[PDB]
Order: sequence, then structure tokens, then C-alpha cells
Amino acid sequence: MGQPPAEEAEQPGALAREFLAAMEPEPAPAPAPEEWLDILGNGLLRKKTLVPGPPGSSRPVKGQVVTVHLQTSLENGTRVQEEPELVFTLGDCDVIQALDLSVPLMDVGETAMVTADSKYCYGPQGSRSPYIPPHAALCLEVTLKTAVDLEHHHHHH
Repeated sequence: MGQPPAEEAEQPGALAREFLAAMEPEPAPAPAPEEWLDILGNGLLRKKTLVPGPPGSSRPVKGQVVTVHLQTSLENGTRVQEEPELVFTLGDCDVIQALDLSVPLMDVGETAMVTADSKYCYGPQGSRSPYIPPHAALCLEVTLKTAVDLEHHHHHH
């Protein structure tokens, strides 16, 4: 005996033969989850560690001006902007909020590819080189190469 019988009836009218088949799941190279860790758990802003800190890294604090290298691709793959070094005030929205958060989520020395909705990038804002289309999903690769402490002014409560 093979399998336990769980099939009742014969033909309810239709049958549907092997007519249209284009759903064949064959093993594809590069197993990527596609949907990574969403920074806000909102679905639009996700950070993927290419490398997550080679040495005994440290995550810069908001306030420290950190050097990021970003080269940003469009959701189709078109890299619209490249900048080998951008030093900005973390947490002070000195950048795109996607990045401003991704850095604290990044350890020093790592390179994270973040896909963030243009709304966290340059949706109705537009990017320096290309005015990035609104709510277009930006995929930016940021190298946190350096972090330096330069924030000791003011306070908030």
C-alpha cells in the first residue's frame, strides 16, 4: 500500500489539464531573502548587511559626524548617485532619515545595503544629482568608514 486514501468523488464537471505551466520552481543562484530587516518594521525601509563590521567595531552615536560611502541604486538597479564619503551629524537628520537610522543600525566599518522608500530618501524631495521619483524604492549601499565625535552642543528634554 502506498498513500492513505483522502480523495473522494470522481469528476465534478471540470478537470483542468496541464495546459498552462510557467510556475516551475527551479533552484536559482544567490539565495536572497529579498525582504530584509525593516528598520521601522514598516516594509519600506530595510537594512541588509553585506559586511557587518570586520573588526571589533562600534556603532556611532547620534551626534557623531560619520563618514558614509553611499552608492544608491533605483529599485530597478540603476545607480543614480555615488559619493565615496559623506560626513554628517547622526540623528540630526543631516541626511536622509533612512540613512540617519541605518548608521546606528550599522557597526563601524561595515557596509549595508538599505532599501528605503524614496519617502525616507528623496521622494518629494529629490536627490542632488537626480530628483528621485516619489515613493520609489531606493537601494543604497552605505560604507560606514569612519565615526568621529563632534557633537557636544545644546541638549533636549
